[PDB]
Amino acid sequence: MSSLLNSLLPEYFKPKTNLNINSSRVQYGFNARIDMQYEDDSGTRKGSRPNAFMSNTVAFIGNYEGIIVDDIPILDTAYASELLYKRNLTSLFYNMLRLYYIKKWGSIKYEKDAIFYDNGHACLLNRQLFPKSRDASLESSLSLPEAEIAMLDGLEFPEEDVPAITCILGQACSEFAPLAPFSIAHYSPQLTRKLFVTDFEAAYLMLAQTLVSPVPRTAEASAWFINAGMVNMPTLSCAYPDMLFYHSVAMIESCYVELGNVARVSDSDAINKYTFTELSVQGRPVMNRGIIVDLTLVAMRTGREISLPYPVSCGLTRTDALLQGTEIHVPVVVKDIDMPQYYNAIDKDVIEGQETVIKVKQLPPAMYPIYTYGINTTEFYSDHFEDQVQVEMAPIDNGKAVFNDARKFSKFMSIMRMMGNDVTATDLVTGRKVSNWADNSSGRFLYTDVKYEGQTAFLVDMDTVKARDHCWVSIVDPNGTMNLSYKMTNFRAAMFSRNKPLYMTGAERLRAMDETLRLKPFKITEKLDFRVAAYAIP
Amino acid sequence: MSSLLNSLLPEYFKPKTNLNINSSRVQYGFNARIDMQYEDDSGTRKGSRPNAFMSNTVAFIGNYEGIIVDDIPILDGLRADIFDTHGDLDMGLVEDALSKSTMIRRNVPTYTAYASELLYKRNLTSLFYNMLRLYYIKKWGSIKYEKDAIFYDNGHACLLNRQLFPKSRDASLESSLSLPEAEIAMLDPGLEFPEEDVPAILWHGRVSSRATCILGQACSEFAPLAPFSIAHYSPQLTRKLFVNAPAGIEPSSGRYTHEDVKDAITILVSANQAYTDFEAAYLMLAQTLVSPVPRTAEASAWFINAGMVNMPTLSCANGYYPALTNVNPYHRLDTWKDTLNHWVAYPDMLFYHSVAMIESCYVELGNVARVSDSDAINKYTFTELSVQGRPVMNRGIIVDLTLVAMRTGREISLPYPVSCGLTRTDALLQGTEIHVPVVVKDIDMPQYYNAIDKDVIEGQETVIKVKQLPPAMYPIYTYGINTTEFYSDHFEDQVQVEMAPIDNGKAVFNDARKFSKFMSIMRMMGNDVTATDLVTGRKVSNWADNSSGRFLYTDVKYEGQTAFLVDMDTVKARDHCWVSIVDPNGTMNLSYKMTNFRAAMFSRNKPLYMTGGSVRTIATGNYRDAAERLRAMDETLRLKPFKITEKLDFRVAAYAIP
Repeated sequence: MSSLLNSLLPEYFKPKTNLNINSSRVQYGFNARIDMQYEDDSGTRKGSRPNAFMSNTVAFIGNYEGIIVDDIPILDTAYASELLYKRNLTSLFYNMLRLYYIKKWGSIKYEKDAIFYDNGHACLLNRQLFPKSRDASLESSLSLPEAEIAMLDGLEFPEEDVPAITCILGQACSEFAPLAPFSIAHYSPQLTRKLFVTDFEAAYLMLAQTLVSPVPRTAEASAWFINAGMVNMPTLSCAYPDMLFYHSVAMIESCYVELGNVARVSDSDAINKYTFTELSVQGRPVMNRGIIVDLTLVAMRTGREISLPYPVSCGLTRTDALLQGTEIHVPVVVKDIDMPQYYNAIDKDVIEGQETVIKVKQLPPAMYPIYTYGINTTEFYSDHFEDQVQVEMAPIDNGKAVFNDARKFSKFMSIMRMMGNDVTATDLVTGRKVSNWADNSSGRFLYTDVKYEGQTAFLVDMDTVKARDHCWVSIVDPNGTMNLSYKMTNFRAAMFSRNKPLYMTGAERLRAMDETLRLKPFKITEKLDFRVAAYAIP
Repeated sequence: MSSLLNSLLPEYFKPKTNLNINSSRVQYGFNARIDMQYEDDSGTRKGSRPNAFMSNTVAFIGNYEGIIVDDIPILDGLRADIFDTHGDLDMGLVEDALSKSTMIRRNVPTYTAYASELLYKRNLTSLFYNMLRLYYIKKWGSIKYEKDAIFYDNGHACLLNRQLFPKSRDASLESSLSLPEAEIAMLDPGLEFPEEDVPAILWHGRVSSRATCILGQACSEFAPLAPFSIAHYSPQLTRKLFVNAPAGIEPSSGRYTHEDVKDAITILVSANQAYTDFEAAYLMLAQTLVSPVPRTAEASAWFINAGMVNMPTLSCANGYYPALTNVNPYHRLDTWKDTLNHWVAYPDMLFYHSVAMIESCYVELGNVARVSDSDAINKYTFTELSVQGRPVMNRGIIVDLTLVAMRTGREISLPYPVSCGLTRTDALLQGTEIHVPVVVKDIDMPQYYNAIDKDVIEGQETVIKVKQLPPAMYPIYTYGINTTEFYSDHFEDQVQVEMAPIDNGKAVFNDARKFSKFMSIMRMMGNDVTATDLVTGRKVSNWADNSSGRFLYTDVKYEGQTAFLVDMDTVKARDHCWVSIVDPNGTMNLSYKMTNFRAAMFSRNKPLYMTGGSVRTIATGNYRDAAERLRAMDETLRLKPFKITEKLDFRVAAYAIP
């Protein structure tokens, strides 16, 4: 559905036809201009950040598995009556589209002993997260066999379990058995053995989910991509190409941003992680799985009613790591000796080179809003164009300021980050050090960087406030009530690949509203807690 | 359907009966008067071509291959009593009808049991199709096909008949086929149980000595030597054919003329009551009679791989049940005999109906190939939304009739949703590169064409890579009835190229639309312009055709960014009856006007004239008013007298009327 996914892109950005991708990693963002204005009891200070780059990172690596399931027929004598109620060519077009992009971008290298995430304290290699893998190019990954394409001559009885519609059709129907973990070369079962000689729209949306996978914002956000997500491919029965990259990035961003909020919803409300899809959908699908889950999250993001002609339930299901009451064991590598102080590690004493495991209870946000920046602003992300943040500074006793409240602590470290001051605080309950400079790519502070669900009080170190990036606005000693008023203008999209700039080249409405799928949006209603999110009907 | 194919012909076109075709190539078109004008700051330069010939070359060659498929039964012909209110064979009235007939009493119970299967075997389209091809093979039998002949030539690239059609020996159309005869046995009325998988037909009186030879050859394999359009490959329809004729079948004569095939068809349709079957066969042949010679060298991608013809299996069970066919048949539409009556009167009119259909299709497939897949009505799903019936499979005539509906902009209605004939949209739906062979003439070829080699000596066999399919025909019969801005087939048109004196003749066209109109109108004025793309570095020439004399944007042979540098001091006068651009300064304004239209046809570089009587628009009413009249003049020989009258001379006699 082109017109749907085309709407998600920002109004200022209009991409060109061709895009020569020559790597397994692409940064995308914008170069904005920030005009900050500071006021406190000491006096006033005015500055301006001339060029600030806010970006996510997306890759072509994601462990997926295919299952053949029975879905609804797309309707767009004895034998005909049995066959017409199972007609679906979506699975055939899906494989034909994957073969197109394997040949086009068939020079992408996957190295086994490469980095996946790297902050400075911890590190994840591609040996971990993807065992049973070797070093191979994308063209060298698959060695597809060929199914028998026979000619249908007068034959009176249709042979059962064979559809009726050379090298491309032969390989499209065959089994996919990859060596390197690639997004568009994932394991798929055999469609058919023989093949005698709106369905495309389903396959187009189904590939937009799979094509690219997010590189995690922090080390804790690797918990999403441990367990292999299942791709529901329908059973095969019948009786501007490069623009897909931008539509795919737009879709997976919208899903992984909104799951950041759904994860924080308490399991004692009307709309919760279990019963959010069922309340949203207003059709009759086979099961609330695949695309229905993803398009529900896009509706919640944009805040508009999305509509498909047929209630199709085919594609990747992401909400698997979310729907289980168990802490997830992310395997990590120790780079600095002081790692156990920051991350919730099993072994409290470690050495540089040791392979340990960290515990993740609540799933943090995997991506920050970039394309969907300021279309609807929540208090959690605080992705405003114009905003006036007001916070009251705690009394500095010796060289330490106690922040008992949770909301005030979030606003304080959010200001000091925009000014460009690397502040480090100690959580009193756990006894672990939090830092506002957690993510370098996106220049903002989320409350999930604390890495402790529940209630606590923070002891901020005001003496050891380092000066990483200093504009004229930037001050070290706050006094009384802190007011910061910033304005964002002059947005321009920029893409980076392999640490260099990647440039773009080239009569009556018979309603019939009974069978059609409709997805209703939910609006976030902020409340006093700030740690908990809550949904309501608009 | 004679009616819908008749409306496609232009208003000025007044056709006659006979057309004496004596070659395998015809240039149909029209003569128009073009009043061109070139306005500039210096002054205006007027021109006028009184006879401007816009033509589309059409040949009698084209690779096709027949396959026998299963299609719906056509129920028009059977008596109206056995049918129910809804319109399906109510079995129970069939048993009643067979009982009250002149049938053998011991056969009634065994024949009634078989009726459930055999009565739904009614499709004679395959037989009529082959018998129509035999008519035209014997009529236009003297046309020749040479092996080492020029299929296409534009000066730069040449394409021979050896390249497209291998396994091809040079021979005349008459000497191409050597048809073996199938057995025509006589049906014994006292047969115990009907033999299914063997069709039995009806006949009026005695099967003549020549009718045996025609039916024998019609139900046989076509194995041609030369690749002719009306003598393409067809499988064996049947091995044996029963004929329920009480008067015995005479043995095969061996020889027959084209007039004897018309005699065979008229008896077969009348006896079997199969007029809707003939209408299907008429539309099938209309597609696959003539194929278009490609407009450009790179427009040969349509005719590389052989397009499959869908011939429905020969199945008829009228011979076993003579009682069920009578003088009161069941028919859906009242105008169900119009297609046969038109063919019997004017056989040669099919040539004009054929070119009208292929010109309508290949024009629309031109501007269908230039739409992105990400759209509602696109390459794959343009047939499904248009069709409002229940055909078995969207192929054959359904795909060709829906393209005609888009061209004319009207609603086409058929009585039965039959899916038989040629399927054209084959190379389009594949959506891959096609490798057309070419023999080079000049040495500077691969700058213009997207060739595989960059340096090629003259007389070398190379390959051109065609990605997007260019239009194979230009609209001529459908000129300015449903106009689009791509073809730009207007009566009046103008273009404004804006230049300043500071620029020394050099103009850059940022817009793609007005670049197309400038290059096209300059060719009417007889000027050889050669533009060069600034981004890529390729070259395009407006002189890329010798038939229509227009420039379509698909002649660039590349989709990219638009920056065409045209140097206006290298413009060369090529043709006669031309306006001169000696040295332009300031803003240029080109314009033309087409005023009158006269139908013209060419063959062997000579005028081909239409002869015979004046063709009329035959209606159902025009014959049945003479049936209403009946010639009701009582057939009584009333002789009236003449009174002799005497005058001055008296030697000579003079008779008066009263």
